[PDB]
Amino acid sequence: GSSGSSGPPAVSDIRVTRSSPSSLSLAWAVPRAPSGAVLDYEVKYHEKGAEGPSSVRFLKTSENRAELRGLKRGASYLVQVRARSEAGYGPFGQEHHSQTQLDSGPSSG
Repeated sequence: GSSGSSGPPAVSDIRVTRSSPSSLSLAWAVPRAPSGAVLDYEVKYHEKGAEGPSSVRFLKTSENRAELRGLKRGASYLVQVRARSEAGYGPFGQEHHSQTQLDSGPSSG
């Protein structure tokens, strides 16, 4: 184990509901912090083929859910949700990939 943690545990079980072509709502499961409790969260989403600090966007939310807007439907997007605690900014949870599918009537079988 690492002596002296920086923040909360890397957000996990990140489910995405209410999908959309020009928007993507994200929601994680209130993770257990090694101290006190979580405060806010950050969502970093940047196309899967760009460079530069500006290219990537940032979203500050005080909840465990966010609603992204204006996005390139279909184009893969690497989103990362991190939690912030009294200690400090925690490590970005395990990479998260959306579906942003384009189908209408999916066959289950």
